[PDB]
Amino acid sequence: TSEDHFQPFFNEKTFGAGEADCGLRPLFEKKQVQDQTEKELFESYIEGR
Amino acid sequence: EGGEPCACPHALHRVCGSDGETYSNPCTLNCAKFNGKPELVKVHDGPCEPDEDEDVCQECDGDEYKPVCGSDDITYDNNCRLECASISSSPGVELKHEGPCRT
Amino acid sequence: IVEGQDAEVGLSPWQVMLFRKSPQELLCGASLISDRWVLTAAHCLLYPPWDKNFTVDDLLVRIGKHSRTRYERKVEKISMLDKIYIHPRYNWKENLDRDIALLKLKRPIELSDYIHPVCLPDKQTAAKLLHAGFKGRVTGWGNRRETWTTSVAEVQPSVLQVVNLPLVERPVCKASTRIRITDNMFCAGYKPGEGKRGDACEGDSGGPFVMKSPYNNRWYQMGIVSWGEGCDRDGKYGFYTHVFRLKKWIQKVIDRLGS
Repeated sequence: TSEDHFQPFFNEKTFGAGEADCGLRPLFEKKQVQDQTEKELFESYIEGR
Repeated sequence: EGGEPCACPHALHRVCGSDGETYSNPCTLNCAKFNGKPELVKVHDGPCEPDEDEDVCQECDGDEYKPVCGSDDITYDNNCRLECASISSSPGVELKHEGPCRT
Repeated sequence: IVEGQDAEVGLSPWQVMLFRKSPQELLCGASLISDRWVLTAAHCLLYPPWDKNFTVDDLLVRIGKHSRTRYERKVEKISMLDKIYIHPRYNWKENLDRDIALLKLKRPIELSDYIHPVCLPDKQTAAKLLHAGFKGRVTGWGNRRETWTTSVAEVQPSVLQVVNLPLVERPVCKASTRIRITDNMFCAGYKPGEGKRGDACEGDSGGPFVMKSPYNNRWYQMGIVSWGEGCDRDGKYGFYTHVFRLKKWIQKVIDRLGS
């Protein structure tokens, strides 16, 4: 289902419910909270190269 | 050496080494052989000593008696008891019908 | 998972656990892509060298877990499998090339604060995230140390574990091993003398190697913990199934008339 902005790739009928609202954790992303070591990743998006 | 007899999948498939020790899977059991223990052989799948068979269902305690019959014909105290049986007592069992098993 | 720290509650809503029926043991880990589809590493189900070819009647799935042993009633959902789909060219005899498999839950599960699917990466997403030096996440209930009871205390985690590890340049991955690396697999880890450590270990197979797109703030699964040479060894790296390359095949399976 094309939600407010996502790009679903599989057919909801054969795939099932998910994709549209995927990768957005209910306990974190949804509540704008970060996890303890999360930032480590965002920090490598530079010094990595 | 040269990185080959120890490269292995990271899957669990415990076996009991002849040296009385448990090995993560038959691959590591072999790698050990190729690093000093040529005499090493397997004996039986499963860890040498059984695991600490604990209280997995520990959270169903105090549940009101409300029996339901599982697909295994075992009348369980309540749903929770049943659900938990599926990962321990009766691997994969499931609710046949509410109330005692009809016998 | 070697050299990591306990996970938080709700950190990996897609972190599926593959549990063997008899004996009641841990097999590997997996990921959730939809309410009914689950993704793993083929070698968890089919590995001839171990006289192993499991069918649906040989295993159960467990989602929404934290403690790897207690039946967490309040959140844990147990499932039966309807179909198993192993990749047709899974090279188990030489180097586990195309070490992948799809699983269809016999009955769609309910999402919640503890159950959510990971997004599969698209071409554009594969472009910008997969770069040597960039970090991804591995989580699992597998061994914490190498040789079963190796040095400090027990080697099994009580709760889920996590480590953040760096993608490595292909030449370094190829140089580190004497096995035929392929284009369907990347490696990750910290170089020796780089200070940090951490790696996957026996029990993590199938676990998600995730990355967080800054573009949309979502979590994507680039790989699948596959194989390696020992856990957390110096000069060696962990090898993961390059998921994006095989995406064409998942699409085929799921959309070639599932239901």
